[PDB]
Amino acid sequence: DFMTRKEWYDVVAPTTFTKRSICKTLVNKSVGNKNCTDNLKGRVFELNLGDLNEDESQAHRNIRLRVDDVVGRNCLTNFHGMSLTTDKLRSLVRKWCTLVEASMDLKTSDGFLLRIFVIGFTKRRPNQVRKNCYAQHSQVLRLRKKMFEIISAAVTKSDLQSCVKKFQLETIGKDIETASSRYYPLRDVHVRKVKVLHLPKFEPNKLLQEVHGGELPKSWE
Amino acid sequence: RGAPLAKVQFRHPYKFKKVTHLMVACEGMYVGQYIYCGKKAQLAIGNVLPLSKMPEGTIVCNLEAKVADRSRLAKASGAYAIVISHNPDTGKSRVKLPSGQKKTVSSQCRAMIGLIAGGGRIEKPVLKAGNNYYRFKVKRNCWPRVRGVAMSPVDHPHGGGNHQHIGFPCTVSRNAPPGQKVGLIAARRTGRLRGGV
Amino acid sequence: ARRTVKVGITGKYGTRYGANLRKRVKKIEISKKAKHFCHWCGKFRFKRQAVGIWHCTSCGKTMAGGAWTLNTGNSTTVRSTIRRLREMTE
Amino acid sequence: GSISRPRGMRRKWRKKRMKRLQRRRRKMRQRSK
Amino acid sequence: TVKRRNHGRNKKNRGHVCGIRCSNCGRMTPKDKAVKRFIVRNMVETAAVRDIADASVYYTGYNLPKLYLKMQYCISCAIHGRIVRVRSVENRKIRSP
Amino acid sequence: YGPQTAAGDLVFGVCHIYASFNDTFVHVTDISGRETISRVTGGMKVKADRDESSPYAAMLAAQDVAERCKECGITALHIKMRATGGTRSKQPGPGAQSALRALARSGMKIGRIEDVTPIPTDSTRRKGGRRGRRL
Amino acid sequence: QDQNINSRLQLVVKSGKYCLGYQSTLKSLRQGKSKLVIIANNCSPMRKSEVEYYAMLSKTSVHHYAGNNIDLGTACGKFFTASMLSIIDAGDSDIIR
RNA sequence: AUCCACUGCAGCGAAGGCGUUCUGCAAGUGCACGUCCGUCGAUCAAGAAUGAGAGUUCGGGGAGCAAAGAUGAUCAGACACCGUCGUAGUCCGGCCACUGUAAACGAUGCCGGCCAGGCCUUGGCAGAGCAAGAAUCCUAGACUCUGUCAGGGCCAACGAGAAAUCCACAGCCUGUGGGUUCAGGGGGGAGUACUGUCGCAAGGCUGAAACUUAAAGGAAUUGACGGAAUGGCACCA
RNA sequence: CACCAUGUUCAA
Ligand SMILES: [Zn+2]
Ligand SMILES: [Zn+2]
Repeated sequence: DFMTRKEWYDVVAPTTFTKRSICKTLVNKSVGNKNCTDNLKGRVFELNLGDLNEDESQAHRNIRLRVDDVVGRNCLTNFHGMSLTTDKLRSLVRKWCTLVEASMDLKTSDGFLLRIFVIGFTKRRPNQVRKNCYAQHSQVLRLRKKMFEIISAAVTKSDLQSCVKKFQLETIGKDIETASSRYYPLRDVHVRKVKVLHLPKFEPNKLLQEVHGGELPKSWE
Repeated sequence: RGAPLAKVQFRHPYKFKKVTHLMVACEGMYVGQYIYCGKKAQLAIGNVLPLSKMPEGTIVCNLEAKVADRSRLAKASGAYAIVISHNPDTGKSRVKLPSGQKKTVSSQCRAMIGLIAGGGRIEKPVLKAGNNYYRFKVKRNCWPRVRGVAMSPVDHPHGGGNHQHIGFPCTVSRNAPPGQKVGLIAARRTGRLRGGV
Repeated sequence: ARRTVKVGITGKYGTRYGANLRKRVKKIEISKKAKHFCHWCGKFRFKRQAVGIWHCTSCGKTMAGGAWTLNTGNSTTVRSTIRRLREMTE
Repeated sequence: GSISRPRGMRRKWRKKRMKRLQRRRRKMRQRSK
Repeated sequence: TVKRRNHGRNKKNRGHVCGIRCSNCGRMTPKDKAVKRFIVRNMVETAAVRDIADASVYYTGYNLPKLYLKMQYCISCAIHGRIVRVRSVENRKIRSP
Repeated sequence: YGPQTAAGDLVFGVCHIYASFNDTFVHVTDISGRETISRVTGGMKVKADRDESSPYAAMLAAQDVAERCKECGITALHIKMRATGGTRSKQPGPGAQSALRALARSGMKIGRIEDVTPIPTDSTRRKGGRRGRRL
Repeated sequence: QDQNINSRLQLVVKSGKYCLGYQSTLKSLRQGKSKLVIIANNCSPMRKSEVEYYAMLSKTSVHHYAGNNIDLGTACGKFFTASMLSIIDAGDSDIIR
C-alpha cells in the first residue's frame, strides 16, 4: 500500500570506484511544493569495497557515501566516510601483542576535514622465543609520531579523491608498517576509520564533473 | 549595582573630542587598559567584537540581544554567556545565557570578552537585617516584605483566618486579574526540586 | 597570646547568627580584608576598595575583579580558555 | 560460607544494632544534660 | 584454610585491579578474579552453513564472518553455566588447558 | 510494483536482524536504512510472551518479511545481525540462525553478513548492582 | 629553552658586578659599563621599552628573564624585587658565551 | 559519565590507588660510574602528611545506575531475592572542604646476614649472534644467546610447622640472645558503660568493671548430608 | 535457575 507513492533512484558512486550503478534507493514521490530531491539530499549509504570494486581482496572495507545531488533517477554520492568491518579488526586484534592507535584531523586542501584513525599491532619475529612481543611506551610514542607524520604527508597536499584512492590502495598502512621496523615491527597496519567532519560549499557542477566525470550509467526506470 | 562599572574613553567618531562611555566592567579590566571595539578587534579580555568573530567556545558578557543595541544581556556580577554555535546561513548564533537557557541572536550583536567583575557576592550570607536594609535602600522601596498570611483579608487574598494559613491553592493562574495574582504565578510545578529541573 | 580557637575575624559577631554562617563569613571576610598579590608590581598590596574594585597601594593599579577576593576562580579559568582560543585562531 | 561459625548473628548486623543502641542512649542522656 | 596460593585472583604487585561486570549476572568482579574466555564463533553454524552458502554470492564454507565475544564471568556464573568445574585439591594446580 | 533494471541484476536491500533474548526483529530496508520496507518481529507471530524469542517465531517473521520484500522488488539482502549490546549482552539471541535460515531458504540472495551489535569504548553503569541479578 | 641563566646569575652575584634596579641599570647604560640587561617579564611596558631603547643605543644585549621582579631578586639572592638587572662584570659567569 | 577489546603469574606508587590521544609541571625507583660527603644510619611513644567506599558541608551537574520510597509479581507471609520506575548518592569545584574508617589482606611490622635446584617475566648495563622494512644497498630502539644488578612470580631439597602449608621464608628456635616497634594472655559481657579528646553530625581514637561460662577456637581425618559436580544404575523409579 | 519453611528435653 505504501509502495504506490514511491520512486526508485539509482545511486551513482564517484570516479574512484569501478562499479557506479548500485543501490536503487526508495523515496516518496512529489506532491507539488515538496519534492523528493531534498529528501534524498544526504542519504548516507554504507557500501562494501568488495562490491564497489568487485574484488574480494578489498571486501573488508565499508565506505559511506553521502548523496549530494540528483539528476533524473541518478543521485550522485560523494565520499563521506570509510571504515573496516567489525569482523576484520576484531580478528586483527589478538592478545599478547600491543596495539598502536593514532588519530588525526587533517585537511585535504579541498576544504574537507578528515578524521583518520589508524590501528597497528606489534609483530613477532620468526626466531622469537618469548610470548610477549610487547612494545615499550617510549617506542609506541615514537611509532605514533611516525604514524602522525606519515598520515599527514599522505592525505594533506592531496585532494580528497586521491585520498580515497590511497585508502583503497592502502599505501598508508604499508608505509607505516615499513617504517615501523626501526622502532617496533608492526603488522596489519590499516586505517580503522575515516570520517568527513566539515565539508566546503557544494559546487554542484564540480561534484558532477570532477568527482564524477559524467558518464552517469543508464538509469533504468 | 553589584558589578563595578568602567568609564572607558574613546575618540569621537567625527568630532575632535573624547566620548567617555560607561560599561559594566570585565573581570580583570584595569585602568589604562586599551580595550578594542569592532569587527577587526582581537579575541582578548575586555574587547568588544561582533558575535561572529568569536570561536565556538568563547565566554562573553555585556552581550547584545539585537544589532546596534547596546549590551542588554549578561550584565550582573559574575555573569557570562558562552557562544555555543554559529550559523552563516542566517548570520545568527546560539549562545548559552547565565540562566542556563540557549538564546539565538544575530551574529552582528556585539559582546565583551570575559566575566563581569564583582563575582562571588552571593557566596556570603547576609548576617543581619541591617545589611539587607542598606542593600535595598539604594535600589528601591521593597524591603522588608510583609507576608500575606500575616495581613487582613482587606489587604491580601491570603489574610485573615484564626490560624495564619492560605485556605486555597497558592498556585494561581496566568490569566488571573491583577489583584488575585498573588502566590505562585502560573507555576508548572511545586515542592522540592530533585533530580532534574 | 592566642585570643580565639575557631572564631577568627568573626569575633565581632559574638554569639549571634549561627556557627555555620559565621564559618562562611569568616572565610569570606579574611579575604575581603587581606592584602592580595599584585601580578604587576610583585607586591601583596591589593586592597579591596568597593565590591569588585581592587586598588594596589604600591603600583597604583586599579583592577576590576572579585567581590571578596582579587581573582575569582572562574576568572582564572576564563583567562586561560580565552588565551587558548586566541592562540588557535591566530 | 566463607567464614567459621559466628556464635551469634552476623557480626555486621550486631555491630549495627549496637550503634543504634548507642545513639538512643546518647539521646536519652542529652535529654537530661 | 587458604584454598588458593593466589587467593582466587592473579593480582600480584598490584594494590587495586579494575572491576569488570559479569556478562550475564552483572556482578562487579575484579579483572583478575573473573573467569574470562575470548570465544570465536561463526554468524552461522554448520546446521545452516550449507543452506546459507547455497544462497550467498560472496560467501561459502570457510568464508563466513565470525563472532569475537570475550565473555567475562563471575565465579558464581562460571560454575553454574559450567564454564569451570570444581577440581580436586591436586588438580587445582593445573593452569594450562 | 517494483524497481526497473536490466535482466541480470540484483536489487539489494539491507536486513537488520535484532536477536535479543526476549524478541526478534527482522527489518528489511533500503541500503540507506532511511527507508523501511518491511519489519516483522517474533511477537507478531505468536500468542505467548515466551515464544517472542523462539526459533520458530523468528522463522515465521523472517518468512513474512521476505515475501513482502519480494512483493516490493528486493531480491538480495545485505544482512546486519545485532544483539542487545551496549551493556546488556553481546551474544546474539536464539532467533538469529533461524531468521538467517528463513531468509536463505525462502529465496533471498544473501550478500554481505555483518555484526552490528552496539559495543562500548567504555560504558554506563550496567543494570543490577554490584552483586548482579541474584537468582 | 635552557634555564642556566638562573645558575650563571649565582656566579655573577658570587663574583662580578651587577646593578639591581631600574635606575642602576639606566646608569650603567648611560655609561659604558653594562654588558647585559636582564628584564623581569612583569615590568611596566613603558620602562621595558625605555630600557630596550637605551640598550639598542648602547649596542647592549637584553634578555627577557621569564620571571617576575620577585624571581629576579630571588635569583640574585635578594629578599626584595628587581625589574631590571645590569651585568657589568661577568666575572666567571659565562652568560654571553 | 566511562575509557571495551589490547589487559597479562605485566608495570608503577608508602599505602589507598593508577589504563583513549597530544601536551604543561614537578617527582621517584632502578641501572652505569676511579663523581662528591664521610657514619650523616635502623626502628620508632608523642607529633605530621596521605588514606577505597560510605557519610557530612557549601556551590554546580545529573546521562546511566541506584539506598529510601513507589510499584507488579513470587509467597502462608515477602514494605526480600525477581521486574518497572525513582530520591539522596555516585560526577565536578572548595580555606590545601570535613571525616579518617575497610576482609585498608599477603589476615604475614621494619632494617641487616646466610638459605639446594629448575622455570617464566619486567627495566637496565656488558659481551656475542646465522638477527629485522623499501631494495638488492645501508643502518635500525625488533628477535636469539650469555652474564650481571634491581624487581614480579612459579614449581622443589633441607629445614620449620599442630597441620594446612612456608620456601629471596612462616628456615637458620629448648643446639632458645643481630637491632627495633607494635599487639595478645580461655570464651562471653565488649570494643559495651563512664570519662577524656577530635568532628557539623554520623562517629573516630581511648577504653573498663560487675556478672556469666568449660569450653570457644585452629588444622587435619573418617563417615553422613547437600535444592553441588561427574559417571554408572533400578519397573520396591 | 517458579515456589521446597520446620523437626520438644536427657540419653545412643
Ligand atoms: Zn601593584
Ligand atoms: Zn554472573
